[PDB]
Amino acid sequence: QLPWVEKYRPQVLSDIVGNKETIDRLQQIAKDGNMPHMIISGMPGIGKTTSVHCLAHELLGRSYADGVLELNASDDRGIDVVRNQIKHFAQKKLHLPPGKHKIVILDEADSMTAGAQQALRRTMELYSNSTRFAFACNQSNKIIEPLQSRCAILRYSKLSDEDVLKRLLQIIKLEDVKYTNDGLEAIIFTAEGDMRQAINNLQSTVAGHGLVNADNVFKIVDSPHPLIVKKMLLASNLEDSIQILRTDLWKKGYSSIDIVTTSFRVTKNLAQVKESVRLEMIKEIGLTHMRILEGVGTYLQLASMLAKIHKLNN
Amino acid sequence: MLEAKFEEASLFKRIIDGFKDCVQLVNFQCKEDGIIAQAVDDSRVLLVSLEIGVEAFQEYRCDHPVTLGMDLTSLSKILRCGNNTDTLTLIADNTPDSIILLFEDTKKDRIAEYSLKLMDIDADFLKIEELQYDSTLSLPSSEFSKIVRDLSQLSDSINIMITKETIKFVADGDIGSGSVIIKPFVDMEHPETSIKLEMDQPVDLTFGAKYLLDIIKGSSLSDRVGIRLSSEAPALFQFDLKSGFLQFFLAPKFN
Amino acid sequence: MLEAKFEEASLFKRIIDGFKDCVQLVNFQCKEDGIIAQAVDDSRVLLVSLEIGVEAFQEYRCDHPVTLGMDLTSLSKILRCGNNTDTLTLIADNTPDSIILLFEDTKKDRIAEYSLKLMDIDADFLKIEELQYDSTLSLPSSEFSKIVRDLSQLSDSINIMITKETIKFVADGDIGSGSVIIKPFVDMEHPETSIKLEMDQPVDLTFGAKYLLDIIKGSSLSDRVGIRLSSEAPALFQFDLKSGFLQFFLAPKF
Amino acid sequence: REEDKLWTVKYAPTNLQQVCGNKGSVMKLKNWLANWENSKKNSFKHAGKDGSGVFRAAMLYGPPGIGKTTAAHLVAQELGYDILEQNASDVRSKTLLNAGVKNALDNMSVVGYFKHNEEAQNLNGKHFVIIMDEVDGMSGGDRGGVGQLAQFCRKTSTPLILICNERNLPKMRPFDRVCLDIQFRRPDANSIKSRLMTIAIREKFKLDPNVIDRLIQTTRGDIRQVINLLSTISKAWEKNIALKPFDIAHKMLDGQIYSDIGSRNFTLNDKIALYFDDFDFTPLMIQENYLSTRPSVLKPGQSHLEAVAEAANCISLGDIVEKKIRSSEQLWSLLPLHAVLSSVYPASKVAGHMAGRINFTAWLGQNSKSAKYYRLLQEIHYHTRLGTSTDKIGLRLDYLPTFRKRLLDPFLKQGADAISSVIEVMDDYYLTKEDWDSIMEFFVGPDVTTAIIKKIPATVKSGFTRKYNSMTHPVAI
Amino acid sequence: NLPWVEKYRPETLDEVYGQNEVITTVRKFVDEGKLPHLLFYGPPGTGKTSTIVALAREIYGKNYSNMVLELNASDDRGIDVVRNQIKDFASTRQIFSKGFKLIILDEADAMTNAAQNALRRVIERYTKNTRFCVLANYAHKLTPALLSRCTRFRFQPLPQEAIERRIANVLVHEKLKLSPNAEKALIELSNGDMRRVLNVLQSCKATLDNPDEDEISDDVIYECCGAPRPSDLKAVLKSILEDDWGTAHYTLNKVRSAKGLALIDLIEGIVKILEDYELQNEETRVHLLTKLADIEYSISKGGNDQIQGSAVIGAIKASFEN
Ligand SMILES: Nc1ncnc2c1ncn2[C@@H]1O[C@H](COP(=O)(O)OP(=O)(O)OP(O)(O)=S)[C@@H](O)[C@H]1O
Ligand SMILES: Nc1ncnc2c1ncn2[C@@H]1O[C@H](COP(=O)(O)OP(=O)(O)OP(O)(O)=S)[C@@H](O)[C@H]1O
Ligand SMILES: Nc1ncnc2c1ncn2[C@@H]1O[C@H](COP(=O)(O)OP(=O)(O)OP(O)(O)=S)[C@@H](O)[C@H]1O
Ligand SMILES: [Mg+2]
Ligand SMILES: [Mg+2]
Ligand SMILES: [Mg+2]
Repeated sequence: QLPWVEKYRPQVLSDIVGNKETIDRLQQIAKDGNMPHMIISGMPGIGKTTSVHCLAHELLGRSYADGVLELNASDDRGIDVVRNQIKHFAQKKLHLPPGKHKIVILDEADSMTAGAQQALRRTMELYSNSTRFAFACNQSNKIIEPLQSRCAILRYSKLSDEDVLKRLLQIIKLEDVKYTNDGLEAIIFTAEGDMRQAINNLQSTVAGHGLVNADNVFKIVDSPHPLIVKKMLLASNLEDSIQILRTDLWKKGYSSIDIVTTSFRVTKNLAQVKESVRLEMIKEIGLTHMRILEGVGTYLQLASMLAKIHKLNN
Repeated sequence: MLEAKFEEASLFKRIIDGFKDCVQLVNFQCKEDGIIAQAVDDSRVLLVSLEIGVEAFQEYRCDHPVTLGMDLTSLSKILRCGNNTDTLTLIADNTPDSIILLFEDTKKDRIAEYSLKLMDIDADFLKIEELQYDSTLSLPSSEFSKIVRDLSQLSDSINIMITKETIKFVADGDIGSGSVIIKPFVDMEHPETSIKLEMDQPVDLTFGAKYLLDIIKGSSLSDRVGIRLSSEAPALFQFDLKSGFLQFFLAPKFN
Repeated sequence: MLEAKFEEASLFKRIIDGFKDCVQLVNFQCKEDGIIAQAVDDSRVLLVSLEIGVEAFQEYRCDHPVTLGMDLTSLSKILRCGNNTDTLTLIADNTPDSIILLFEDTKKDRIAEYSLKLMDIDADFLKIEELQYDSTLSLPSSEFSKIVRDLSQLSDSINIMITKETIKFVADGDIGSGSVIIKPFVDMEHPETSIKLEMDQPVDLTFGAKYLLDIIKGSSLSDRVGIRLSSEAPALFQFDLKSGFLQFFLAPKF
Repeated sequence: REEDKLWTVKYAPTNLQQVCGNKGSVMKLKNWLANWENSKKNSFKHAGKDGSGVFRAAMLYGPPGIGKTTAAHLVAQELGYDILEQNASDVRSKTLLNAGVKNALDNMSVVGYFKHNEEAQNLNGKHFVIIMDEVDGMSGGDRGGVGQLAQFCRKTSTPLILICNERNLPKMRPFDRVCLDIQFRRPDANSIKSRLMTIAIREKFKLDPNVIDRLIQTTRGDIRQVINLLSTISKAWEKNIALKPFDIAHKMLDGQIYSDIGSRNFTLNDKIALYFDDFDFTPLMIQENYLSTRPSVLKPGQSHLEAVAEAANCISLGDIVEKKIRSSEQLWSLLPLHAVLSSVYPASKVAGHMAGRINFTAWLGQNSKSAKYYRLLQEIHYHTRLGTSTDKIGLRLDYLPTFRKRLLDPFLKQGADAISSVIEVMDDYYLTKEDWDSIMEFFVGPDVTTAIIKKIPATVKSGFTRKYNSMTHPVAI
Repeated sequence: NLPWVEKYRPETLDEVYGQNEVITTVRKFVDEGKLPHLLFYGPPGTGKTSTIVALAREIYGKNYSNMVLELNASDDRGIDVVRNQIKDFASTRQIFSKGFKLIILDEADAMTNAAQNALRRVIERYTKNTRFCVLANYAHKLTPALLSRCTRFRFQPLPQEAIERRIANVLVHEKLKLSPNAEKALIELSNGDMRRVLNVLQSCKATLDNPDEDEISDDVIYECCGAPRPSDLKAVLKSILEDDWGTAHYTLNKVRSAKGLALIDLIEGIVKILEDYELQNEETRVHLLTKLADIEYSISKGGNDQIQGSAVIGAIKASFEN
């Protein structure tokens, strides 16, 4: 057994799909060599760590094992570490090509305490001749102001649907698996931009049910079927919606958070109703979501949400 | 590139242990004459110079001059490995990114090879020129270390007075004061206990206690330390070696 | 029921100081053939086992085997109070709920009597499985201790390898690297300074540094340690004893 | 090398006439460092013409990336001194501070001596300038660092220069009066613009002044951020990496997007992805420029004002949602909802044609100003608590209107002989001159004091300063 | 002396009830030997811990105490735990055994984002030599990466057949008499929670074990569990619907004060009863549901209880007028 996400992980900078201008910027950086300190921010599962890894690889060639220091969340990153080890690595001697430099890749930089982030300031400022820092964070807000001022900020947009679709087409072509278009559409709907989660769900579907079909996807994801949620939200009589929520969703043991999230994600794609009604239904659904997240996930809240949605649609 | 072979494995160990407390990173300038290395303190108050000539090396090539920037903590961790009966060998390839330390036993085939990653230090090499010091004396390092450890326990400033063929150490602390008077004399029965003195002008200087405590740790290389004091120049402490020397330049305090 | 006399006092001292740090509570099983004990660390990597027969003692008498579970910290604390010239004796009676230790010198009537409390945790799992090992060797404990605490500063993973008549210890970290090679040789002047080695097939495998530092602390027992290395099998570090042994089973890494 | 260095390091200043902005603070620091020797000769008791003779050490503070470290290093090197620098990447505990720097407090340099001592250039070559940088960044691993450094601020014998980012932080309280504290401010747009034009001329590439102004607005004045962002380099660059928030604001406020033909071509998912494009600046931009557009989506019978009112209501709801989100990061799942409430719904309500130009959000500057003034008011209350018996909020609300009538009102009519009375008044409350300026800074409304404070002759202010530097009554503990 | 929670804990696979759908696939996984990283999530009191412990015991037998690391919640939750304990347990090998080691974390949903990132990195590192099985109550409080790296399993609540079989089993090994309506009330209150059933059964046992043979009526179960009675619920609803303000207010106050009930379960039972009425107008249901949800959300923050009770009465009386 082998996770398809790891097996088909991009190793060259060109294999990464999605953002085009930032990938082109990184390509020009790897072609030139003068790479500055950079923070990379974005949503989870969109190719941040892979980007900096392929960048360092293409930059250092046969020197990745000597001039690259990677620190993820599983390693100790305190004050003692950033004071001793990072400083001793920045001062290391290494004969590199005239364009290349050493690389310190700090992943999940938002988890590093402020006291540890304060010490890196002069360490990364004084040794700018043989050391360039690359942070990979989910939130660019937990990084202190001096660090944000020093290094350039690079935001990664969420993945669109055509890019994930092309990546999945490449994967299934190189894997020789049977599929149907509605199955790919279900994968796109469930992934909501997470390329890693998309590949993982596709591999799980292929390994469990063989044929990639919407029924098997919605069975393996263990989430409320979008069709039944659409039927519940678009019903005419409120009693019908309440009965559907009672006997189909609430009885099977679905979590209220899952119900609300599926209703949100289905109302977003309901292209039959107008735009204002969609926005207001999403507003009520989000109000119910915030109410549930505050400790009260009672069925009464979902009933009131359905009542408000029916009153709005009428 | 270079290939140096020390006679004993303890010589370089004692050398590095002499000034591993006042210096953290150091540059070693390897020329055809030998090894010369200078380093400033972290507080920029105590300069350390070290010269080991070719005579202390069993074999030494050094085709062309080179610089090796290295730490003293890792070097002290590595040099502590070898036993007494080993032949330390320093090796550095062309364009060195590291340095090899070989420990070969004379009667056995137990070879212990270590590697050390060189550091990058800007070469702010400043030149030293021979100044005519007013006071130039020399005394056994044991008594000097004793007086330093004695006076440093009272205050944080040791005052040295040279006047009328008399050495005077004094310290004024909060819990009291302390003073020590030394008169020069010669001992034909034991030349290793004889305080020399060549006085030209009465000198009065004041140094810190921490710097003196760090300097006196080098009393294991030689047995007679020389002292050169001037009215306006930094004091010079010197420990001679069978093929070189170790010099501590210490700057006085203010009035 | 249980009367065990020691010939000296420092023997049990070093026996317990051998493995004080790796495990906290241990069960001594005393049978007619002597005292046996086995324990595992909380991390479940190193297994300590000790066996001592009826030859190193002076007067040993027991009717039926008995188990006593005790904490090594307290036993070391109480044992530290004994001199080197006393004769330590352990006595136990029916329904043993407290072990009774007695120090006494023949020329100085100093009755040092001490009672301790016993624990009750017991998980034995005694197994010895592979009598044939790919590589075996025996070397003075002093040299091995020097090597292991010399290469422990450079990294945390010491890689041992037995090639053809070439024992090699490697370490690689951030401050540099270290490689120690030793070759076997038999010295007729002193047998305790020889390097014995037998190699069926070449081997190479890594080990944790802290586990080796904990194992090496039992070097005061003997003057020559035996190492047995074999792939896909736990390595054995054995310190012999006049009437037994103390051996550590260690698990390799990746 | 020549092309391997960063743009911040290669284009760093070299003299004092290249540091853009804050000329007054730089000149004050230079004059203090120059006259430090004369003040040391007089036992640090005669404040000479500037009230900067009694202070042993200096303290630099301000926003990040203004030139604090550069200015300090340059004014230290220009006078021929020798720089001893310590920063946050060194363990500045109490014991280590006692060991290392305390010993080197009054000693002379060895590198400064052996460097040059024969030519009569200056007598201060051997002396030290101890630069304690990033004093605000001392973590919990430096025990007693602030107290020991405050003690070092006194009983010293060499120029000590402290650098921090937030001076009014209560942790920096032990530096109340023992150090001269000059303040760096966000440089004016003209100086940063001139520096950018010089750098671009040297690098041989031209930009539009509108792009320069937009960059200056985006970075909020951090010159280092400006240079680092300019180093990334034209329409594609500004439109995809640098000025993305402006593109988001322009696209989300278009009228043709929310029309039926337009919405079928650009569905709601594209708008939510447009929000996620930059989920830190889109809500602020939308709140900034949502009520400056001529609409084209108004309902049949909806005016502009009620549409803007509904948009602001939904904006407040989205702000509540954002507070709930940032209160606990593990509620990441609430980000899509905050997309619709904060960004998408108001824009949809009031979409149309942009009237003028899209301005950057002004909430960041006002928030920084409000935080600075809150800290200033807390610092003033810390001094005046012993004689008012009022809350830190009621003070600004009630007392200060009367303090204006007491402090500055005499100066406009009595001229320059009422100095004794106002010093007597401000000494019953343990008030100082910096506190006086801070008090006068707060007066918003028809009682604005920034125009009148400069109108008065400079001779009166200088006399007030020199007379106040003589007498002091600050002790109450 | 031991609690019935532990005494009646399933020692094997066949002793878990109402989880056939997951038990078959777990048996396929164990006899195939391809056991992947698992995520057991679902409502509490279902059998996740029991299932995984039984599977580990079946796989390892007596060596279960050697290659199974049972971790728990915070227990001084620093990054040191996930960085050292799990990391060394996964990286270091085992002695006198064959196979891959197993680490099972109890209620691993209380981990922060940084802890979850550390744990997913550890899982990605040693995914070849060990298998992780993490437990959770809500599958939404976990990072999507950690969720994707493993395979999910939702433990649906126990149906009537399984819980009734367990009642029969506990009646075999215990000398107890239970009325036909007592078990009905027990299931209606359990909501599919075996743990609460075993909690309440032994409490009522110790309550009415004078001769070891009394009949456990429904009233004592309701008193030990603290749940409203359907009779009181229907009486309060009828009083609010028909009688005037003073009378209905007095009845509601007396019912919620003489029994010790909170307004939460009152509203819950009242809306559960109102669910199945034959309403004429739909605006009635709309207003009823909306106002009662508002009352519930306000009660969640602890206001003046009498005011919310009067508001409940007012909303019920004002919605039933069309
Ligand atoms: N643009 C992309 N093209 C192709 N594969 C991608 C892309 N983005 C992500 N992937 C896949 O997703 C896997 C995981 O991506 P990562 O970069 O490790 O996630 P991430 O960006 O670091 O976000 P985190 O770590 O969850 S905060 C990669 O190994 C790829 O297989
Ligand atoms: N006035 C200025 N004119 C031109 N460049 C400047 C100016 N101020 C700062 N810089 C640039 O910013 C770089 C470093 O700025 P610093 O002054 O060191 O930052 P800082 O003031 O110390 O703020 P911190 O310490 O990061 S909070 C310099 O190398 C210049 O490239
Ligand atoms: N399916 C079941 N069959 C039999 N007894 C069960 C079952 N589920 C729960 N129990 C009983 O309830 C006790 C608690 O079970 P656990 O597995 O610990 O609960 P859980 O479902 O894992 O969720 P927790 O423990 O509340 S986080 C067990 O010791 C049994 O006595
Ligand atoms: Mg990552
Ligand atoms: Mg700075
Ligand atoms: Mg459980």
